[PDB]
Amino acid sequence: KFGIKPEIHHIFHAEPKRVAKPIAVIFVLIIFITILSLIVTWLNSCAAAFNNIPTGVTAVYFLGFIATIVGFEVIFARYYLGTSIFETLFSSLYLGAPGLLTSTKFLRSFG
Amino acid sequence: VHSHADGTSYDEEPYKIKDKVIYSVGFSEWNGEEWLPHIADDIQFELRQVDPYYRLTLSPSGNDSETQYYTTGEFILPDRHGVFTFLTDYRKIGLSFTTDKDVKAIRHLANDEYPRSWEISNSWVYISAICGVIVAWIFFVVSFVTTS
Amino acid sequence: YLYLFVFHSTWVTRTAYSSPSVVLPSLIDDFREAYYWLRMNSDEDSKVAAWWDYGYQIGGMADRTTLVDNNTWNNTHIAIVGKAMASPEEKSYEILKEHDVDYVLVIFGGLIGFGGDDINKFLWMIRISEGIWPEEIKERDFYTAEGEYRVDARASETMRNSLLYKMSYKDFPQLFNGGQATDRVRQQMITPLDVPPLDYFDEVFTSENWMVRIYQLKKDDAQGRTLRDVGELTRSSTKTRRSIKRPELGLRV
Amino acid sequence: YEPPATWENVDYKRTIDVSNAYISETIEITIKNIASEPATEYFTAFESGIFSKVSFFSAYFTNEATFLNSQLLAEIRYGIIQFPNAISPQEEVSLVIKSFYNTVGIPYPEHVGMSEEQHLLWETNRLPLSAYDTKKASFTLIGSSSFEEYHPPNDESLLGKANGNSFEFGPWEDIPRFSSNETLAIVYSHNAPLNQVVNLRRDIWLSHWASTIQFEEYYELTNKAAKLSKGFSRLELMKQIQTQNMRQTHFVTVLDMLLPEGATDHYFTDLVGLVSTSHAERDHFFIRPRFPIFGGWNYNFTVGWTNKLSDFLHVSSGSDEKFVASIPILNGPPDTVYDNVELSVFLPEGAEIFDIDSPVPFTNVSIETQKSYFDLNKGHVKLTFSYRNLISQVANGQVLIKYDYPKSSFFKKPLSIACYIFTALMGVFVLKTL
Amino acid sequence: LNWFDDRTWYPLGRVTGGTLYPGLMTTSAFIWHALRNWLGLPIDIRNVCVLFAPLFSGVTAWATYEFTKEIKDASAGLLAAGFIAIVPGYISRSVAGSYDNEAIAITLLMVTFMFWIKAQKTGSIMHATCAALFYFYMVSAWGGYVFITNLIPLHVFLLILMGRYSSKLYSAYTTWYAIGTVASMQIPFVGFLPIR
Amino acid sequence: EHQPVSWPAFFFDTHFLIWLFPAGVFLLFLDLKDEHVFVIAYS
Amino acid sequence: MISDEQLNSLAITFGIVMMTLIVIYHAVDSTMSPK
Amino acid sequence: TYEQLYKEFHSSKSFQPFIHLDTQPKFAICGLIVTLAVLSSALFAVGSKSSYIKKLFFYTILSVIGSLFAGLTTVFASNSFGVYV
Ligand SMILES: *[C@@H]1O[C@H](CO)[C@@H](O[C@@H]2O[C@H](CO)[C@@H](O[C@@H]3O[C@H](CO[C@H]4O[C@H](CO)[C@@H](O)[C@H](O)[C@@H]4O)[C@@H](O)[C@H](O[C@H]4O[C@H](CO)[C@@H](O)[C@H](O)[C@@H]4O[C@H]4O[C@H](CO)[C@@H](O)[C@H](O)[C@@H]4O[C@H]4O[C@H](CO)[C@@H](O)[C@H](O)[C@@H]4O)[C@@H]3O)[C@H](O)[C@H]2NC(C)=O)[C@H](O)[C@H]1NC(C)=O
Ligand SMILES: *[C@@H]1O[C@H](CO)[C@@H](O[C@@H]2O[C@H](CO)[C@@H](O)[C@H](O)[C@H]2NC(C)=O)[C@H](O)[C@H]1NC(C)=O
Ligand SMILES: *[C@@H]1O[C@H](CO)[C@@H](O)[C@H](O)[C@H]1NC(C)=O
Ligand SMILES: *[C@@H]1O[C@H](CO)[C@@H](O)[C@H](O)[C@H]1NC(C)=O
Ligand SMILES: [Mg+2]
Repeated sequence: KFGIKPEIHHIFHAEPKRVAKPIAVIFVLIIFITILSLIVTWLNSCAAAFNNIPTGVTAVYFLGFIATIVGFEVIFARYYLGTSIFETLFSSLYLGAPGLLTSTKFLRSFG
Repeated sequence: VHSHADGTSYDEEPYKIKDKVIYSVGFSEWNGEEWLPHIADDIQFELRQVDPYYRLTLSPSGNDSETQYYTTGEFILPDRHGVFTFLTDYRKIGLSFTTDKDVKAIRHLANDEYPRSWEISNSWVYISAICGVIVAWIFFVVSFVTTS
Repeated sequence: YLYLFVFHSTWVTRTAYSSPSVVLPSLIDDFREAYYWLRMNSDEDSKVAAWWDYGYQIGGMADRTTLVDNNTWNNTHIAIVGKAMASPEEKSYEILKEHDVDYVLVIFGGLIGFGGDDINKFLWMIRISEGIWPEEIKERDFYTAEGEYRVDARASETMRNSLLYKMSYKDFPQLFNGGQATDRVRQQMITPLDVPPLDYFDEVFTSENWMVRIYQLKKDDAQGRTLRDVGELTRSSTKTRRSIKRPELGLRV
Repeated sequence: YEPPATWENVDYKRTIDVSNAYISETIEITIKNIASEPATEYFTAFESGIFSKVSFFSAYFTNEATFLNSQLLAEIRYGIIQFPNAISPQEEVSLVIKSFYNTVGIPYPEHVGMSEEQHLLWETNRLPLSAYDTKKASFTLIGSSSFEEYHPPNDESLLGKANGNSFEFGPWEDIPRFSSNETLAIVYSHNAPLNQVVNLRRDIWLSHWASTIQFEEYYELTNKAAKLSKGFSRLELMKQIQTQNMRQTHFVTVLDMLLPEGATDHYFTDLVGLVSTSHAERDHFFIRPRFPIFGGWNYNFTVGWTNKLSDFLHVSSGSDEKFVASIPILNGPPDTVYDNVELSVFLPEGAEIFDIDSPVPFTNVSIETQKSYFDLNKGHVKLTFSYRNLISQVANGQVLIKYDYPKSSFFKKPLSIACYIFTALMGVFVLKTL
Repeated sequence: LNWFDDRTWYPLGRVTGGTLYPGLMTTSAFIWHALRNWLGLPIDIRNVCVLFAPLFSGVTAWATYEFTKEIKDASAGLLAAGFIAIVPGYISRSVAGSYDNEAIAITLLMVTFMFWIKAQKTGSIMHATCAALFYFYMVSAWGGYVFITNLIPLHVFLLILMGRYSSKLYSAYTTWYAIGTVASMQIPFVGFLPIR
Repeated sequence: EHQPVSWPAFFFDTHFLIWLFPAGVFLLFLDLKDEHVFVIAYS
Repeated sequence: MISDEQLNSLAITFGIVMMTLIVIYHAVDSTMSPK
Repeated sequence: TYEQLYKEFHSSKSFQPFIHLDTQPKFAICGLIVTLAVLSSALFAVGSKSSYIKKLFFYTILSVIGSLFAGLTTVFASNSFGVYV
């Protein structure tokens, strides 16, 4: 090869192929209607409704308990959108400390 | 000199597999009194780990008073991580020999650079299930402490 | 019994397990000396080729690039180094140059009796490199005619020309004034006429007790000659004369 | 720029001693004033190359021991000398100048065996380079066994006269000013190891509770002697030391640190761990590196020790809370040369500096804070000087710091830990009662 | 976590993000950061790495105490601790200089087992989630988690065929598995092995 | 380290627990409970 | 720094103290507890 | 002025330490004993069943003392071990 050598290129591998959008949209609609059906079964059909509701200070503890339960899932959803792990840990430690106390107070008071 | 396809150097953000880089080198000839551009069409660039992976032919894209600049077209880096040498050795008999290589590490793809779970279209039915289970669980927990 | 238990579990720890693995208490430390030499006196981007059970130390103490290390996950990249350290130097210089190797360090406990040197785990190199290159290397040639594994004068002409043997016995005979060197691990006499000269490598460091020896690849010849010809020209200078002989060579391309 | 011609050198004899790994120039000049208004100045001329590396410049009268206000300025460059009393318009006064350069001759062969002797090559100016007209001038080299020239000049007058222990030059009866057209080059024998410390950083930790001052130094040492050909070979080395040939070899085998009067808790550490070949006798710390430092080899190490604090601090007279500290600036091997010095003094947690004086002009001074063991707020007060060119045994000075340390901050050190322990206890209480 | 090591296996490099168990080093880094920011003792990382094993050789004594406090009374657990503090079979791999995975890999081995007993003996869910979390920590810290993964099912199975099935085994084991498997899948080195 | 080993290396690093170990296994077999099965299988 | 024989003695004393306090605790608990 | 600072340095008295470094281990052990002989009473008080205000008072009053003693033992011990202040 004193004078010249042949050219060389790299042949890449084909990437794995996605699927068509309509099928995924149909299968998302099916799951959505299933969840709505479950909610409707809970509310009306199965006659499982809000018989007793806490009032006064027990209602404030109830609001705190719901706030904790929903706040943890908001934290997880925000962490699913590219939030740093350390920030999630700090936001969870700043919510568990009041939330644990309020939830234990509610669960002992209401029973 | 070699650098990213858009301008950023290697020291700002290192290379990763299936990137877009570009290489460029300048030659000059001495005719006895002063330097001049060196019009040669036989130059070849080799990107090689241990045996050549890319062997491209340079084309003249730059001109200076005493320097001729050759560059490769934008090319995709190989599909495997490693430690690759970028090399350009002009060696033809009857004329001076010139070599200039450099060793660069080409890393793999980090977890943060894969396509997200919603950009894909095959996995829109696996996120609806999770969101539905989470919503149903929240409503269940709410209705459990509010029922005889 | 509980008290004998304490008096036993203290004695055992004091005697057996509390032994440093980098400094032999016989207090000699020739590993840290050579690793610090590599760390101080060699450029930061140089590659060191050694057997696979020192790589981690070379990466931690010497802070240089290696080729193989302890968590063996590619078993062919280790066979490459095994084939390098068990072939004649003219083939090792070609196997070790396409990988951009600068230095090569060997262990040799023939002066203090270390036992765990590289010349007695040579057979494992031969096995590993023979599994995937049967034609290139054959374990049958390293043993002598009668079937023994000797480094003495009556050693096989394949081991006498290998890389590790020429590299770990370079000046060992001349070390003793009488000229009759006694290996301690193998307990075999060595004469200065045994070890052939090393033409492609040149020694750059060796510890006080000759334990760790670091050699360097020579840069290829400028005129294009094979370094063995340079060696034969420098060792045989005056007497090697021929009047006139038409060279036999292929027609110029 | 040329200074106003005001003085005349009626005698000019210079001697260069090349015996201790750094050029030490000593010029003795008798000077006369031109008849004019009495001026009080003098401009000594250094070449732009040499002036870049000069580490000491003094000038005193022969009759009087006391020095003068010798100072450097800020392409020939100049250094200013100024007299206490104005010189008479027509008067004759002797004077002596001493300079210490930081450049030694490069090894001439550059490749010598580990048993051969090395020769060094140095390039200077033969005719004196002054800013005034010189009448008589003589040049002399001392401190070496054998001298030789290199490309000697054809003219006989510009030729060195050999002597048993010296190499002199014939006096020139008339020399014009700004004459630097002859670059003399001379080779001489020298067997020292030619040490050079590329970077020194030494920390000094004051402490009033334990009343101990402990030093820690990090040397980066390079040998500048002629490299060895054929590469290293332990056989030759271990065969030559068994014969009586370790007289003045040019590679480093043992260093001799000279510590302060009473030192304790010596240690000698390396980047890859502890070196066990050290030996601390009285007022001397012998150090054996891992490998002998031949020409071109680098060795980076650390050495530390401890001293009583009563020898370096002094409480003031007017008040019992104003302290004066006198830290030594250098104490290392006998004859080295430092290319950078970083001197850090770590005053205690609540100190506050009032005055800082140094006997050698430094390049940069700064004040920061750095936290150490049990430093729970603002750590220690670090005061760092940066010097550039320093010699081992002739740049002997003492940095004088003057600070204060009130007892209202002396006892805050136990309280700042009591605060954490009390907070931890009051936290455990709430965590256990809730 | 995305470290690419180009100073080993020179021409090939090494992806140290998915060939490594990042549980020892993360614990050493957390201890160094705590000792350097929350106590005021800046300690060189070499000293922390060296002295990691002796420090963690007392937590395993406490874990053995708390684990033998289940099999028998507390008085019979202190003896076990006294045994495991000084015994050459465990000292051999946790000497002052050893910085291997086993240094941290036996402590967790005990702690997980403790919680499993506490979960299987009582039947609660909160004592099986702790076992799952410490089994994820052991998966991250050592490649010998396969021992637990094949020993806890053996215990449950031996209790099944012996005729001692109750409503406690169901909750304990199903919670432990359903959390521990999906938690151990999060280690890039383990990958999808727990189902393949 | 990938080999089998003789009986001395068991008394070496377990002084006298090695012959209380069968005794402990037997005394767990005497009164089986839920956790004793785990300990025996582990052993 | 502490020597090696001093450390050996310290380790043996710690082990003896531990093995004695454990037996003291066990012999107190065996009697004082309701059996 | 270097001359006047160098003049003031030599004239003044030397440095007399507060507590000599040779008798600090004694204070270290004699404070380590006390700082735990007291801090056990704190845990006994908090554990004991009594009025909350009295518990708080008899916890802090003998916790401050243990705090001071520990914060003054952890300097003597640190100096005695070889890591000054
Ligand atoms: C562990 O360590 C070990 C040792 O370090 C590693 O082992 C090394 O791995 C390398 C890569 O896998 C390997 O390199 C390849 O070796 C092949 C061996 O082929 C043998 O037979 C042929 C004849 O068939 C001989 O010519 C050859 O010399 C061997 O004896 C080579 O064939 C490979 O060559 C191809 O790649 C190189 C490098 O890119 C090119 O220069 C060469 O021209 C070939 O290129 C063709 O194929 C590539 C594939 O990507 C294409 O990209 C390229 O464009 C060319 O394509 C043409 O040909 C294909 C096929 O015909 C065709 O489809 C296409 O259209 C074109 O026509 C290459 O040299 C090393 O040999 C191997 N070393 C050892 C000692 O084993 C191991 O990988 C490590 N493990 C891990 C996990 O990393
Ligand atoms: C040891 O000391 C040498 C001497 O200073 C250091 O070498 C310098 O390294 C830097 C960066 O690698 C270079 O820019 C300098 O030019 C080097 N100096 C010389 C004189 O060569 C070295 O970095 C130090 N540390 C180690 C680990 O070797
Ligand atoms: C290229 O450069 C040379 C030298 O400066 C100049 O003579 C020539 O005109 C240039 N040609 C073009 C197309 O720019
Ligand atoms: C002097 O030191 C200070 C402190 O870091 C720095 O900011 C400054 O730039 C330095 N100046 C020079 C001239 O080195
Ligand atoms: Mg391992």
